[PDB]
Parts: sequence; structure tokens; C-alpha cells
Amino acid sequence: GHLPKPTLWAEPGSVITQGSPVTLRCQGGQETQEYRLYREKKTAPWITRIPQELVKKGQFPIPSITWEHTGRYRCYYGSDTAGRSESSDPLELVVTGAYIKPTLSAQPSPVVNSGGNVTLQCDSQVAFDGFILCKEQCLNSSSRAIFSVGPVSPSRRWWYRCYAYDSNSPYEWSLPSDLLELLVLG
Repeated sequence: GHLPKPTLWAEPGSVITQGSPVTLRCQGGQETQEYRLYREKKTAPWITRIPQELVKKGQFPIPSITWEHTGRYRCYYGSDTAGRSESSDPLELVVTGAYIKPTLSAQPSPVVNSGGNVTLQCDSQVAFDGFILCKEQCLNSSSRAIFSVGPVSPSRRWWYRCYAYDSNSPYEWSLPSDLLELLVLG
């Protein structure tokens, strides 16, 4: 048989502010209907609540996301009996807004030359053991983290936001830092 691995994504995205809606989506074959979504390590009861009418379209909506929804998800279609596809690449569903927002700055500055590298610093008013830098994807880093980005170029937009988080609950992030725009001389 041949049941290609499905694509899994979230709308509007995988990083959602607490209380906002998000819909996880799975795309298998053109006629696929037997979609299955699941969370790694801990079962997600909210999935069992999804109407079959939506499941068949690969739609798994969360009207108002909460801390309980966060986690690593994967989807596949079919069954052991009828035959199933491999599981999709993982999607890390994260909720933001759990902590005060950090500040993001560029060193030496936000204005750099094409081809140059810049250091981005995420500073928090209090201690956190983890920081995230997302390009508006994201990457992981006692109240500040340093990230290196580049080579930068004028042909692309360089917008960033950073977050602070606690390693004991890695899928819940702080409020996002203000957006930082790098200006590339070019």
C-alpha cells in the first residue's frame, strides 16, 4: 500500500495567546477521511470531543486555548486494520501570556550592513531558565539570553520577538517582547 505521511499545521499558528482560538489541521490524501490526531506523552481529552464531521475534514478546533492544551501533536490517517500512514512531523502547540514580557534588543544595534551578523539579547526583569527567539521560526536559548542571527540581507524582512519560559513547563511562554525590526543597509 501507500499512505503518504500527512502534513500537520495550526491556524492561525502554533504559538497562541491564552484564551484565543486555534484549529489544528491535518492534510492526507485527497479522499482521506479517517484522520487521527494525538498528543505525545499525555493523552489530550479535548481531541475526543471533536465532532466526526470535523475530523473527516482534518479539522480539530480549540475555541479558547488554555494551559491544558499545550503539547507536542502529530496526526495520521487510517487505522491498523485498514492500513495507516506514518505520523506527521510534530507540531508544538504553545500558549503565551503566562509571564511578564521580556525586552529584546540588538547589539551593536538594530541597523546593520547586509551580510552582517547581530547579537540579539532577551532580558527579563526576573529570573527564568529558558528563553525563546522567534523570527516573525523559533529557537531556545540568569535573567537574559543571547542569540546570534545572520548573515542578514535586505532581500528579506528581519522581525523578531522573544519569550521567557520555565523549563518545568516548556510549552507555556511569557507575553511576547515588543517586536524588534532589524534595518539592513541595502
